[PDB]
Amino acid sequence: SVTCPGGQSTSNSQCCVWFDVLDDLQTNFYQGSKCESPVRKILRIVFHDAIGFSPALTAAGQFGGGGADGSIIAHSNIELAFPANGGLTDTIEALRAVGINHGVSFGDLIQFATAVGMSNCPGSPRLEFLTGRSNSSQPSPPSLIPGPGNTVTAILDRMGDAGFSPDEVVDLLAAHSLASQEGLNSAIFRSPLDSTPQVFDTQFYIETLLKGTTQPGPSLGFAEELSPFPGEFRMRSDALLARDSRTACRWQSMTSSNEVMGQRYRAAMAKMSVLGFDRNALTDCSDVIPSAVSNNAAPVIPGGLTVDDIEVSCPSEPFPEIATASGPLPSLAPAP
Ligand code: HEM
Ligand SMILES: *[C@@H]1O[C@H](CO)[C@@H](O[C@@H]2O[C@H](CO)[C@@H](O)[C@H](O)[C@H]2NC(C)=O)[C@H](O)[C@H]1NC(C)=O
Ligand SMILES: [C-]#N
Ligand SMILES: [Ca+2]
Ligand SMILES: [Ca+2]
Repeated sequence: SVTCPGGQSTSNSQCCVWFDVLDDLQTNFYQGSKCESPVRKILRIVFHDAIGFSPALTAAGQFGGGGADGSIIAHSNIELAFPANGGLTDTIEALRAVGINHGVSFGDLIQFATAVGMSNCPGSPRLEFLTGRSNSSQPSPPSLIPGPGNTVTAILDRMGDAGFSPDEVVDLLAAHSLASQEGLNSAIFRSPLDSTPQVFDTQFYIETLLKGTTQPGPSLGFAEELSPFPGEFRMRSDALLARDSRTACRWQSMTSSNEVMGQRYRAAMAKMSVLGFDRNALTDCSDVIPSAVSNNAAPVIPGGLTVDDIEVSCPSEPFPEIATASGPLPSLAPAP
């Protein structure tokens, strides 16, 4: 049966090359299978590559973007000049070299490096991995990536055009559970967006709902809001989507179960991975993706804050009963 050169069993012979790029990425790109900045930069890249897809531009007779086509690498010279693509150059060049060296398409490589990077982070689901996306791409049109200063209406229209419902936009944002910022407020470089930047969990949904109390840095950066405790950064779009009536009930439902969040995120990522492609024309190589270590911690409201400190915004559903922690308010270290 298809046994690959290294002796692993896979579904199709097209999956065998991916065991070599697995080894390369884990040893080199990810510095020994770690869940640090390279994983977080690849999650920004997979989103920025895939979202350059617009049915509305196509309808108006313009090129609407090829979706998850690897154009952010093949055409980095034009796409990294876009406002939302700062701080990605070094990661793009590292991925370029792996793609050229292994002979795999850039669009497939980005989806693969996302599933492999997430497997290094405790609590992650096993993402689907399909191979076969053409290596040819045209540059993404500008203005298709949502920005942190955009209103909720602007973000939902952009994401809706690409094909996501308001619920799926909230589901996709679970990736901010493994996040920090570097370019919005450089004075507090790598300030985390939740208290566990290395654990794929529910904390990001809980903590964005908390009352904004603290200014973490010397001044406020672009699209920065007050956060709940020292060291945590809060961006305006996340604060607004947590409280807006169109997204608030889904945001609240994401707070108490890591299992539900992981399933919803996996489904939304599988949809995003094939924007611009027919998934029935691709080959499934999901069995090449390893399991992540399980997260055994329960959701908690950190540092002595209680349910009275969260700004409940879903008028129909009572806030879930989440555990509290007896403690002084945390001060977060920079994400690694
Ligand atoms: C509603 C749209 C979203 C907006 C407006 C948004 C905006 C941003 C911004 C401004 C940053 C900080 C980047 C920096 O200064 O270094 C950030 C970080 C991040 N975002 Fe998003 N994001 C959104 C959705 C997503 C999605 C859907 C994903 C991917 C599945 C994603 C993954 C990440 C990750 C992992 C980071 C952390 C990067 C790092 O630590 O270096 N974001 N996002
Ligand atoms: C995918 O297409 C890109 C071109 O867009 C190819 O990238 C070039 O590859 C050659 C050698 O193979 C390098 O010297 C160039 O510097 C690369 N250019 C860019 C923009 O990266 C790539 O080889 C193609 N990959 C496959 C498997 O066909
Ligand atoms: C996130 N961009
Ligand atoms: Ca693209
Ligand atoms: Ca987290």
